[PDB]
Amino acid sequence: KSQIPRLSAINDLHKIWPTVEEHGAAIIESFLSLDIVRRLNEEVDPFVKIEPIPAAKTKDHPNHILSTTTRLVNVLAPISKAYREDVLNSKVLHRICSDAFHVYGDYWVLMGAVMELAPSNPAQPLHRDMRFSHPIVEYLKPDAPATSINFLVALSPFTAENGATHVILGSHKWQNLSNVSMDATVRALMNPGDALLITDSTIHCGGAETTGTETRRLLTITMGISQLTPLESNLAVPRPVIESLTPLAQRLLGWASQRSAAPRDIGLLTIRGNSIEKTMNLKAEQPL
Amino acid sequence: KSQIPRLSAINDLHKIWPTVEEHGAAIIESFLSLDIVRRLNEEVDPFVKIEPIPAAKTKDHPNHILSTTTRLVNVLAPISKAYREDVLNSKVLHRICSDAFHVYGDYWVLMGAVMELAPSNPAQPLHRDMRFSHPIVEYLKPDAPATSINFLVALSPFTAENGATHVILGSHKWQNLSNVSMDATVRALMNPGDALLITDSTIHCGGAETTGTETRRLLTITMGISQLTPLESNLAVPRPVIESLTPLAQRLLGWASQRSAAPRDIGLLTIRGNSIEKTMNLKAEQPL
Ligand SMILES: CN1C(=O)c2ccccc2NC(=O)[C@@H]1Cc1ccccc1
Ligand SMILES: CN1C(=O)c2ccccc2NC(=O)[C@@H]1Cc1ccccc1
Ligand SMILES: O=C(O)CCC(=O)C(=O)O
Ligand SMILES: O=C(O)CCC(=O)C(=O)O
Ligand code: NI
Ligand code: NI
Repeated sequence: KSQIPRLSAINDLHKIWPTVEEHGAAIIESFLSLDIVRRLNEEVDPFVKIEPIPAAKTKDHPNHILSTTTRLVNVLAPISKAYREDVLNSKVLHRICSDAFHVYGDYWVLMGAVMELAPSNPAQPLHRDMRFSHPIVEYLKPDAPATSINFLVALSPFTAENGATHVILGSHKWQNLSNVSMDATVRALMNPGDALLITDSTIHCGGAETTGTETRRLLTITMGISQLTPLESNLAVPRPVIESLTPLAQRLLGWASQRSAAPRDIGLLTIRGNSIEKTMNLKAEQPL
Repeated sequence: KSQIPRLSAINDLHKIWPTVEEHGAAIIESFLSLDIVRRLNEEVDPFVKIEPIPAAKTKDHPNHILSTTTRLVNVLAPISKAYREDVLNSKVLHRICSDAFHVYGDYWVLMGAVMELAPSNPAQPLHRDMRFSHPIVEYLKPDAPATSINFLVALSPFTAENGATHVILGSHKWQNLSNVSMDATVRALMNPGDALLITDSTIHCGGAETTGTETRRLLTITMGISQLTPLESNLAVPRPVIESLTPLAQRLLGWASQRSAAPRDIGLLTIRGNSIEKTMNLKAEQPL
């Protein structure tokens, strides 16, 4: 069976989205630099350590899906300078997203999360994303362009033995799922900073951690059209932090109005014909 | 041709959504009381008067669709006590919305707007709503349940001569639009407080104002699944105003997290497994 196509973030940029469109997955080598990965890891470290189980009794929105050996931390903008500056303004991310979502219009972050899998974490069942938050997606026609995509960025090594992600190539075009099996999968073997890019229709799963010693970490960035509601809110992020961001990063976090691709677009999150940012006196790129 | 079915808000409540599901439209008689209509009108009056043309050069999100004789005012919560208290907590509205959207989960306000049409306002072209903001909707399968609905509430009389809304009954099920004509329409003749309820697939239009003297006004409430982004933002509404509202009204305006209907729903607009309202210390029902 054919492996996941691998591409350069530096040279093959225009080829990334067409590759995913065809195969349902691609590995973007050095999507983030080792320096960005280092700072990201340092900044999120304590928040991963304090995170309780996904379905903790203290939560009003528990995640009953994820294993007890998974820790997921979202709303990263207030935690991580590297995320809010470097990741949210990534030239590579934005080229891919504009390639993917031009039919629909503006896109934003549905969820940016660090996931850490403890040693001996079991394999997830094969799945498509978005089914526990956006039931609407299952009612889209088969030829509808993908309305979200997921960048799974390695923040530590992804190996066969430590639970590297499985994907089924071509499964983004599957209508009948009688042939879903781990037999049909290939692995996303990745170094820190590499990214596995999949669509919301790509069948995939986290792999089994089999060493009992290694802790695998990733940054999952689900980017989606601004017509779909994010999984996470940035409504409680302090205004000083938001005002430190670029206008583009503000838009990605829902601190700006949005536009569809319709010729005479009337807009999303508008206030009597004016934008959020105009109405609220919203500054940008103001150092903290 | 058969007229738009008319129903009581008081007696026929359970029949309203099934009627719209079958015919694509229904008139809800006395949806709002004359007292609510009176207060609504009084409170929005000055904001309608100051509203510039839909595509005013001062706007960064101009509406190039609506006629120059249309005035539309959205984000009504800060303007109108009657809207934020009586309309947003309407028992009738909430029964209909929960009937309509149970397959998907929580619903919220995509836009609540007062529209005032000046004398001699021309008929709008026949259309479906949502095509200038949510291109995603056109890619839904034909049998997908409606993802938004629109309550067109008369705030003044709707007559044949003053431009009462036209609808084509059954047009919510049309795939081929070769037979779209004003010949196929019937009128929503309504007294103040009556509501025309349509789906996002119902073909309809504003009528021609032919008297040259009458000013027609309506309250349009587009309710949609919480998975779709609103046309309007309440992000700039003062916290005292938001904290005066019921928890249900807060949710409708995007000042709460949301849930899908998936068995083990993971939620929308969540903050690390917790809701907006829990995270932000959000009070409710605090008098202004
Ligand atoms: C449930 N679930 C998440 O929580 C998740 C986590 C990170 C990024 C995306 C994301 N979206 C999802 O739909 C997944 C789906 C899933 C996960 C494990 C096992 C079965 C299904
Ligand atoms: C453009 N447009 C609005 O502005 C509008 C106004 C009030 C409530 C819903 C709404 N949504 C829409 O999609 C309509 C569509 C339309 C209007 C006039 C002529 C052709 C098409
Ligand atoms: O652990 C992984 O590599 C995949 C995680 C995933 O697909 C998910 O949680 O949705
Ligand atoms: O004017 C009316 O009654 C209908 C208005 C309408 O359909 C619209 O603006 O979308
Ligand atoms: Ni997944
Ligand atoms: Ni309309």
